[PDB]
Amino acid sequence: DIQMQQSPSSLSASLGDTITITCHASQNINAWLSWYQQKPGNIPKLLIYKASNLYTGVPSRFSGSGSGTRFTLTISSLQPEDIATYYCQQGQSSPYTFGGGTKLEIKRADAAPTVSIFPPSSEQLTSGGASVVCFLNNFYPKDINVKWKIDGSERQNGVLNSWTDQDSKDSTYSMSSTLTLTKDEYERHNSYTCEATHKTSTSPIVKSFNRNECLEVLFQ
Amino acid sequence: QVHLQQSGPELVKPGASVKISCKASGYTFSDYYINWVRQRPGQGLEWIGWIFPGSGNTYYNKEFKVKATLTVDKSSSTAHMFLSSLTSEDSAVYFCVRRYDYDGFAFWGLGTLVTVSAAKTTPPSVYPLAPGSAAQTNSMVTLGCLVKGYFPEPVTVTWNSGSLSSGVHTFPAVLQSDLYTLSSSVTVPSSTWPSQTVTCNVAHPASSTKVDKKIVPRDCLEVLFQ
Amino acid sequence: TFRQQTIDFLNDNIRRGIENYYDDLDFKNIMDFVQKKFKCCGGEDYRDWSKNQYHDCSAPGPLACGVPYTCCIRDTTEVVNTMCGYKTIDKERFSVQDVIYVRGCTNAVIIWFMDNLEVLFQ
Repeated sequence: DIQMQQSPSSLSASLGDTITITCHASQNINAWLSWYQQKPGNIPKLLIYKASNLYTGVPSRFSGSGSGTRFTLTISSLQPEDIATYYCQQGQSSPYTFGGGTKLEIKRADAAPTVSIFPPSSEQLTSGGASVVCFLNNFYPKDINVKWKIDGSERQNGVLNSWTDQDSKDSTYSMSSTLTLTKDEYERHNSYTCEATHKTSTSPIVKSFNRNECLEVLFQ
Repeated sequence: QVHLQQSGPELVKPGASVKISCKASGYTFSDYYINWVRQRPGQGLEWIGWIFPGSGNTYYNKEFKVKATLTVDKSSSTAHMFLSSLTSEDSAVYFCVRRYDYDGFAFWGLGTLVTVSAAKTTPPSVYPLAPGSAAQTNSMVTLGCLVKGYFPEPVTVTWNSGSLSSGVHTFPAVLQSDLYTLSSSVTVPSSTWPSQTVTCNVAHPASSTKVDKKIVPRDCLEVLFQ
Repeated sequence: TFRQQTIDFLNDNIRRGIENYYDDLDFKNIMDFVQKKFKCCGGEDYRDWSKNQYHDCSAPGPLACGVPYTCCIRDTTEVVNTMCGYKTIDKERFSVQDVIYVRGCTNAVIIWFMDNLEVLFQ
């Protein structure tokens, strides 16, 4: 019957700044409360126990306090590695309940993707398919758009997309696009093109290769 | 050395049952409680219930009382969670935790991933990703691996058996035609490549298949020869 | 078995009394006095109070999963708080050893009975 509510549904603020999360209880829980941190792609670690005390190994910039109904966890001199999702629970009366989960994003400077494009290997072509892979690493902000062109015509079918959240150190997002065809439909065409838009530079970022790109260098 | 090791990831057809096992070490097993917490893939943490080994007492969250049952075997120094009448929602990660000498949850298990699915165990296929003839002076070069056709999650991914830590991006897989596909990249200085080799290591626990893929520079003559 | 059968006897009798804690003035006052004296609570530990219908950790009321106030650190200049023991059983000893006595009463009673027998004879 004791439900927890976390205030910042999604909160992003810049480095070096001091941020604060609130955790409100439905009923008086005195001092029985805990805070945890979950770095992305990781298991949760304990952050604060019993409202005030800090668990061993936590850097001193984290602090927490509050009274019965409402609690606050505050981070001063924010660091990039603190990008994570943060949770609170109560323990006074069973059953124990958790909080809604609050996402923490860093606000950093405009970087630009370091794009790389990759042709299907002979190992994949042996299995009957061909996937052209496209990586967009270390870019900020999160908003970006990637599209595929086969011989100058945009293919909007068969694309598969993956987005990561802000890396712990460097504060930048990264993205991947795979395009999968049959080798029939791969070697029937030549120039494969991968294009990206991300606000920072008005001219979009595009990479490619022609299936005869090999012929260019050697002139075999 | 207070540690909790859980079961390997499990795959079960809908409506079946699972037994997750949690072995504890470093402390007197019977003296401390064991809590269980379930995280559905895209949501936060959710509280199953608690069990105290020395007495065998149990408390459940109302939602899971029907679907789960908690047990302990003191001789094994192990706790178990048995889930039954599984639903397509029940696919989730399950943690067993032992709390600190003070209130907080100090020691978390790594997690056991239970996938409720009809689809069968499909081992992956690992393909290298090395660039063709293109602009090479961009400071560092980037290489990668693709892991396609694996089921079910998860896949453990490493680079050079752990040597490459910085600049490594492991992207989370996505489900396609009831099959998963994943990709990873590493950015290393150009001078090192290809003097210092680059290898990706893929582990699939369900198929019990670990494959090491070496990335090779594209041999343009093999392209003409093939 | 000697000691062991004695522990079995004591644990069985005090669990029986706990299950009927609120029907027995004799046992109620006996248990209250023993706990306040030996700074103890229950048999193996205070968790035993979970087998009383009112203090079971799945009970409806507020006495659920708590421990009667005679298990709190009574040797303070403070007045009696009846609710001092509530909601302490689900939590592990060291959380609440500052708030209530956690050791069981069986062992403390028996060790006292042993070490103070020199005066009991003659």
